[PDB]
Amino acid sequence: TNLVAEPFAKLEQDFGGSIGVYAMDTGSGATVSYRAEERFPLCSSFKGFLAAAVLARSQQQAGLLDTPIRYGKNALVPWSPISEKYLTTGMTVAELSAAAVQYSDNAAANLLLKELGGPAGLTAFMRSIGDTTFRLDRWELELNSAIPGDARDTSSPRAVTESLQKLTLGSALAAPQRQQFVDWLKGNTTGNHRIRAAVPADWAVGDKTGTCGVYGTANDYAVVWPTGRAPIVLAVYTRAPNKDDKHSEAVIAAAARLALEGLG
Ligand SMILES: *C(=O)/C=C/N[C@@H](C(=O)O)[C@](C)(C(=O)OCC(N)=O)[SH](O)O
Repeated sequence: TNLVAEPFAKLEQDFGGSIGVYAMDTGSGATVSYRAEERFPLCSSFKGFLAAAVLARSQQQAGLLDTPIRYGKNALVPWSPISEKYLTTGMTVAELSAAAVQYSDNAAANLLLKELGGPAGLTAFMRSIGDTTFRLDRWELELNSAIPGDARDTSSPRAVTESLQKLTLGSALAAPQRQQFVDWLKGNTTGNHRIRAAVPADWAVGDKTGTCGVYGTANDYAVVWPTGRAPIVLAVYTRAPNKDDKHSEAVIAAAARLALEGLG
């Protein structure tokens, strides 16, 4: 029997779907795991890893992050609030990366994907840091279909957490790039009702959300700095069997609370 898992099972049953959780205390090595190795759609949460891949490239290409990109209207797609705002201005690669992470800006994400060689290029980056689970197959907006049983554009909560740890706390990026990634995540604006709602108010959090919406599919991953202690890395993903099943932010927050409670 798995007593630790029981509250998660009750939560997903009330939600009407499946919840996947993995949390790591980087100080002690303690973990909390629930469906941690099952695949869930990434949805917009891929944009955090996208920004990390761009940062990695920026290490070998002088001034890449500072480079202005003068895109046109043809680059814009729905939910591109920052890209639309700066259309008449242009944006640097750093500004596009921050917009993709902090506002889930779609045009910015597609522009950066282009720079990396598309979804296959981002997947190759993830393989290069040892993530064999992550796959991105499509661009915005198509990658958000979240069809049950479709492995396209998916990862697992465990692989997401492991990769997030390597990029934000480990050595996958050079230190100034690691710090930029953390700072972008810390400035996210879309996650106030997810992992952030589960964390004591005095603890710093960097996160990236995803919300396919269809098939009850939404998620969040985060690095959490409890004031005195080593950081925690965690991922919470959901899905449900029917197209019109609603996602729930409250369920993601509740799962995150259980994960923090269950950690040593
Ligand atoms: C990331 O989680 C974004 C999810 N939904 C976005 C998107 O697809 O980028 C939209 C809000 C959306 O409508 O979902 C896609 C769709 N075809 O329905 S758009 O408006 O940016």
